[PDB]
Amino acid sequence: KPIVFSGAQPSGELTIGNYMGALRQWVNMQDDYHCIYCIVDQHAITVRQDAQKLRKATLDTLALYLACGIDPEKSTIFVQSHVPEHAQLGWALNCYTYFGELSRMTQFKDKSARYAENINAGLFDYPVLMAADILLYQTNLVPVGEDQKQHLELSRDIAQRFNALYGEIFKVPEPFIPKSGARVMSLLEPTKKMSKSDDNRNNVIGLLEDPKSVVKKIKRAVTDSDEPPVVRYDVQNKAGVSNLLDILSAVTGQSIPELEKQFEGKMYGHLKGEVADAVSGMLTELQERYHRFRNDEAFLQQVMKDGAEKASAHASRTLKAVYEAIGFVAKPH
Amino acid sequence: TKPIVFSGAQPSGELTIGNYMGALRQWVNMQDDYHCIYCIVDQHAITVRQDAQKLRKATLDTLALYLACGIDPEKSTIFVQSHVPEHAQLGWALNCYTYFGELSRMTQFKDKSARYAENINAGLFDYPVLMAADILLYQTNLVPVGEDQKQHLELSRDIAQRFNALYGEIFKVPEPFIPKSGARVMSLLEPTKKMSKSDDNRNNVIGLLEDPKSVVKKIKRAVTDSDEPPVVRYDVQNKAGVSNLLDILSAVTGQSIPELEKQFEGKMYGHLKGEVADAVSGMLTELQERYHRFRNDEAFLQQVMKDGAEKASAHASRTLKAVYEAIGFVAKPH
Ligand SMILES: Nc1ncnc2c1ncn2[C@@H]1O[C@H](COP(=O)(O)OC(=O)[C@@H](N)Cc2c[nH]c3ccccc23)[C@@H](O)[C@H]1O
Ligand SMILES: O=C(O)[C@H]1Cc2c[nH]c3cccc(c23)S1
Repeated sequence: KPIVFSGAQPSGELTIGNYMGALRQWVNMQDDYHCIYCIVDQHAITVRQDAQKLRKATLDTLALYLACGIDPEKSTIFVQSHVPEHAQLGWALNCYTYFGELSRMTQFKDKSARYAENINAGLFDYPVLMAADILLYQTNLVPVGEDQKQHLELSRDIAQRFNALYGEIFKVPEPFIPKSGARVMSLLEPTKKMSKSDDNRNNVIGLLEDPKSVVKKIKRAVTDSDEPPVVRYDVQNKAGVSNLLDILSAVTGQSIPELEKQFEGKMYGHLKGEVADAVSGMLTELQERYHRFRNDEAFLQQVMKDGAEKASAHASRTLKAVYEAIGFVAKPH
Repeated sequence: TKPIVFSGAQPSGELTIGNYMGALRQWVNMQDDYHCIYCIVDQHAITVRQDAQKLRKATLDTLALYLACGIDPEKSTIFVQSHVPEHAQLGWALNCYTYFGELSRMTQFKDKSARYAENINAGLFDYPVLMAADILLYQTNLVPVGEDQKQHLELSRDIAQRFNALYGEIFKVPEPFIPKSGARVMSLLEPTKKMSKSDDNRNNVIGLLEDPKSVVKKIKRAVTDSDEPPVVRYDVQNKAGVSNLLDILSAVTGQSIPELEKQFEGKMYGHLKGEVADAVSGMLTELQERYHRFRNDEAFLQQVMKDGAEKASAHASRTLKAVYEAIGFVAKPH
């Protein structure tokens, strides 16, 4: 049974796209793979932010993942900084990573533009820590979005390079190739995917938005001039309408041919009304689960404590072999 | 509580008399006056590719060399860097408070880049930040280092002040402790070049574990100025070889530079190199007798490492917990 590792940023404002795409897909596969979810608070601090907000967002992310169906009995979920092995292997893998490999990262060069005032060593060194995150757990599979592909490739390079010197210490991870299938596009830019990182929040529906705000953003979702207004799937002529159908279908399960006949003789106004109802209905159940988890501090502590302990048994095993291989004197027990 | 001293050396190569005069001598001298913590920085060592068996042996060699020099485990915390996870942990956190430019301007990074151009790795680049972590973890007041670590030490003051300015007095701002004499021991055949463990010309280098007979031969061959007449006078700029030899003899006898200048009045360089030779030969001979007694007792080495890591961890965890609270990490449930 393959080991899967995902990093969860304790700062991402997750959208319905995240939830009905990757998250829903992985929630349904917790018994097929040994899934590990790691809230990467050590990665987060490469971008400076309020300390209290980072603490709060670490817990928000924990409760949100739980509300989405991550089951801490089936999967391992934990906070990165709670397992010191991440930093430890992070340092040691620096010594097997070329400076040039890090310099050629587009994530570093792109994030240098956005944060030209904090081009800090953490921003530069992020891929090595990522590499350590993955390799500690003998990970077979990493779901990555497009802008993490090069980071995963470095991880595979580091694993192979390290193995070539010392033996099969790490598993070489593979990208998880199949995509969720749900199509959720930006509400004003329906050629671009709805993204949690959009600075234009009116493109997205965040997982915690209330129904009044959902209607606001859906009602302003772009449509087509087509006279008469016809609810028909056409990603090039009627993308906006096609996006609303795709989102509704992702919410309800109804097929696109079913939805077309559902809205036969209906206007663009009612289609948005049905989308908002379906989306807010979905978000209302997620939200009540979120707040039940989120307000239960003892529960969240127990999850964090149990997850870190599960992660640690694997992480320390790998780090022990790493340190033995590199040549350190073992810590006297 | 006494003010805290922290310093480290790599279990790489063979420690030199430069390592002794720039760092190790002051470490011994400070053990009573301050609370001293001394580290074998094996995680720093691996920034230069090392044979794994040699690295493990070098760690034990270095520890026995500390003990031979007079570092006393009942006065000083002595410990191996990789035995205290908090060094790696604070290293990462402080990465996020260090500017890329501060690391690319590092003289040591550039020098090691040219020398290990086949292994210009991120550890070599990130080196100063882990060093910063090594120091700041212990609320360190003083860092006894040679002159070549000054830039590294100054970055760690910058990092500490930068972090404190955001978060309160989490760290002490450390101060360098760099000796007036012997901060930059020079190469015997090229006294304009610092004496370096990695020198391929071994006639430049006095090894602390090297055969005293070979050391005497190298010191007798040390190059000296062409002053006419020869005069044994301390002048590091114009009389580099002679002054370096005066520093070295000073480090063995404890006589001041002016007492040695008065002692060598009417004496020439041949007599000088002879005295330095006999003095260093005596010191290394006694050093190596203590070295082997410590080094051949691996169970003692193991006990020192365990006691030291445990003493170090108590202090490092206390600092790391405060760092984690300040930057906003959820604390690990206990
Ligand atoms: N020719 C010389 N003359 C005088 N002093 C010299 C000479 N060559 C070396 N030194 C000093 O010896 C110490 C050990 O050298 P390292 O190369 O191990 O030094 C190094 O590699 C450090 N980065 C180890 C370290 C890691 N973390 C620390 C924290 C505090 C202090 C030191 C450290 C050093 O003090 C060095 O300045
Ligand atoms: O930015 C992101 O989402 C990445 C954050 C991250 C840190 N460590 C890992 C390991 C696997 C996958 C990811 C990460 S995804």
